[PDB]
Amino acid sequence: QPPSNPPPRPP
Amino acid sequence: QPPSNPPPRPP
Amino acid sequence: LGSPEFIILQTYRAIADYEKTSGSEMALSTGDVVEVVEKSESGWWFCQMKAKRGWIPASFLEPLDSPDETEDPEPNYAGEPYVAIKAYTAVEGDEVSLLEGEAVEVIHKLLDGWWVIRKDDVTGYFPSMYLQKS
Amino acid sequence: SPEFIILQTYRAIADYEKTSGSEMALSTGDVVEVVEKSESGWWFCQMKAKRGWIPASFLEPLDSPDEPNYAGEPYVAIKAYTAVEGDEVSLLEGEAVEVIHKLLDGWWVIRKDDVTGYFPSMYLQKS
Repeated sequence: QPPSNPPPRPP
Repeated sequence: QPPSNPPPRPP
Repeated sequence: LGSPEFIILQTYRAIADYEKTSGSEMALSTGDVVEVVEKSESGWWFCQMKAKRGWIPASFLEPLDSPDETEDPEPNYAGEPYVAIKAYTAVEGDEVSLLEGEAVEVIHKLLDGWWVIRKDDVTGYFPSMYLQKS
Repeated sequence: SPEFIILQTYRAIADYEKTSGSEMALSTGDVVEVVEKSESGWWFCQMKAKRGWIPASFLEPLDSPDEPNYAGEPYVAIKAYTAVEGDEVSLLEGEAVEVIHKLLDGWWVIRKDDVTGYFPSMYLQKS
């Protein structure tokens, strides 16, 4: 299971 | 095949 | 397709910094944790850094060789129905604010988890993890 | 882990700082192996193996900091070596010695006549 928050927007 | 020189002395 | 194999290796910790003097050697920093592949009576050990691992943002990566070829699926401008399962307040000017339970049209499932959606006359980015297929 | 896996390799294009324990930090240029891709936008990766030869003496067990030999084993130098440190021994090729301690860090304790000290094991051979 991945983290429970969305990834950051692209750099 | 290890390097062709001795390792350094222990720190 | 490959077959994964775990080789149980002895582990050790670096007690001082080591700088490579030849190509087949490896640099060390005090405290580094390494796995031992082979020991030599010469006093040289063939090792590998214990690798770090974990979840990372896909968007922070590019293919090794074909970095200009996009891997994203194609947009679907007709839209596919999804519903917000968690409310989200737009942070960036190009994001969409939704309330829990609001239905939207997904038009681009970007690999990075920030999908392009349509809600009536508004179009923008929204976290794929907060959406569920209808 | 899984029966089969096709491992794909990618390159980091920006620095990433972990915000939780299950994540991984990235530095631009890092080469990673992708284990699992989630539609959430998170990919589970491992840093590509970094390996090479290192000195055993620069290492210690993960836990902890850790006898006289009056009858040494006969060896002969196969290559000349000039002592660098004050506790090392200078030898020419062909010179026989008594090996006191066959230490694993590549620097053995030897004796020849009235001199004793450290000498590279890689330059000695059983006599």
